[PDB]
Amino acid sequence: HKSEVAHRFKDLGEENFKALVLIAFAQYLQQCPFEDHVKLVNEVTEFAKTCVADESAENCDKSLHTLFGDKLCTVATLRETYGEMADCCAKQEPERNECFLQHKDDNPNLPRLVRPEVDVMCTAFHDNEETFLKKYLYEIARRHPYFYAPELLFFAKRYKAAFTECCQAADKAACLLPKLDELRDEGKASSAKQRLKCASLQKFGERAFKAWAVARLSQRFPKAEFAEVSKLVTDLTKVHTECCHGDLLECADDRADLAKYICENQDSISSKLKECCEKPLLEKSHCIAEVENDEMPADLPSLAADFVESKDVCKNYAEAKDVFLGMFLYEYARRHPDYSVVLLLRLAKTYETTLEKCCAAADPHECYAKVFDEFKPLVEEPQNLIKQNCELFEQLGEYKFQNALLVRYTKKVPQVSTPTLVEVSRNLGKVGSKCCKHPEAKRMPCAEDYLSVVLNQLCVLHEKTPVSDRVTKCCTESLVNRRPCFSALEVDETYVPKEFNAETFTFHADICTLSEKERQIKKQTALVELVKHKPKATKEQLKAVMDDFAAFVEKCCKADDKETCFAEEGKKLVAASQAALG
Ligand SMILES: CCCCCCCCCCCCCC(=O)O
Repeated sequence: HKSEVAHRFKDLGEENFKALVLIAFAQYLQQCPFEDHVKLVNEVTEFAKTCVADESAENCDKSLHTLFGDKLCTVATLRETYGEMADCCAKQEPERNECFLQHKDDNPNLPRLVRPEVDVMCTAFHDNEETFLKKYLYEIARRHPYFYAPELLFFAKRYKAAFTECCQAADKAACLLPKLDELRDEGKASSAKQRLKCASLQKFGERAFKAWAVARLSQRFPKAEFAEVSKLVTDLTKVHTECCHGDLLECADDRADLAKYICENQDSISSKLKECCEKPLLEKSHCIAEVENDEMPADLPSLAADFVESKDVCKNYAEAKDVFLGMFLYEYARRHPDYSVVLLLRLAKTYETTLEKCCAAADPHECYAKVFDEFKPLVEEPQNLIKQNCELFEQLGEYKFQNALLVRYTKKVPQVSTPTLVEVSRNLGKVGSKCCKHPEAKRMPCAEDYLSVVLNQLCVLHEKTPVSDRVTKCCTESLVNRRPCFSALEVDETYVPKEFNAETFTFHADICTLSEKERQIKKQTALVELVKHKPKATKEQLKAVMDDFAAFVEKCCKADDKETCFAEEGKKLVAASQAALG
């Protein structure tokens, strides 16, 4: 148009426009007070309304990157507060904006946000709901500057819907609390994934990312033709690159665009994209991204026909090595919405490797007619791991299950910090509960979704505090082997047991008055320490000690002289145990 601002205003809306400006300035000027941003937002919104009235109004012709940078350079305490960043204001536009993205601190040292009391929250939500949510929106935003604004705005409304529904119920706490935990864990998962995708695109590069996107895209759109999938996979990769770079506008438009292309060419991609294409500008992308698979043609020929038999495979392969392989992926992927993307990539690689060691022999045709037989083992390893673990998750509850992992992993890498083995083994227990609830078909894709963030979160720690050469060998290894590596770790025999520290096994009557979360963490923490002390204890020996302890807790948090029962009955447990574990 004549005006970028007036244009954004009209199709975004006054409400969303204001929330986004706020979030935007918060991701850039992370040290200025809330009251300071609320003034800029008003300043900018009063301006946008000026252009909607007259596109010709002075400055309305400026580009959003220019108007934005211009306002940023209006902060007088910029040089003092941010210093080096104020230097950016001396460069003109192409450079300036590039300079800001640069001096943007990813994880700034601000205090951990504490969750106030449900009643104080609900009350703040009553007197002034907008400033209540705008303040926390501001707090979240400044702490996660690379978080996609529109997505942040999406969470905001789910938060308002919980305070609207829960602050009205008699049992507020029983209402509000489980949602805030859900929302919190969902936004944290959503954030790690984004930081995780940008990390891959960096380490391994385009090829690997494209391969990945092909299998995922063709899994969702099993009907779309390889031409469309190729198209999208290419446009997609262009998007992640720009969004990763952290430029909000260049990333928002790129997503809007591809969403439009996908909606216009809808009938050529998926049948389950209806609703998403009927939603507004600021939701189309997020909708489609979280969309469901389409029913596969099921009029599908087969794969051993075009990739194992048909001589002229090496012919079609040498002509264009990747498109052929991409054709394998697209073909194999769309026929298996139940395989994890990495499993699919694990197969395409196997195929690639075989094609390279057979198209260079006398009779190729009879060299690669055993490949599909080689897919068998690669497929069953993760399949068998699922049942096995989902079966055990039923035999015991979530809590009893996490204890099994605790004992299992502490034995693999005992060198790892106890508070780390506990958290890690806790999240895993959750991945098992969130996924084992699903039927066979949707299991593998689920586990991969979760395991991927957990396994990375766990690696980033070894990134700062290396402990084992092993855990470090899988963390560095390619993402397609970054999981089968951990499944392969064996009990450490080199490890030399720790020495008794009664304090680690001294439980004062505190536990009796602690929430489930605390009773467990306390018990689990000793469990790890127990295995670290006696790493050769059978699953039997160990079950015993855990038994004589389950009872103990009762006998002393259900009896009239708490504290004496912990000192007297305690010495009997340690004594007995010390000798049971011999
Ligand atoms: C040296 C041996 C001292 C004995 C230490 C006992 C530690 C066992 C903690 C296991 C907690 C199991 C959880 C539960 O029973 O609910």
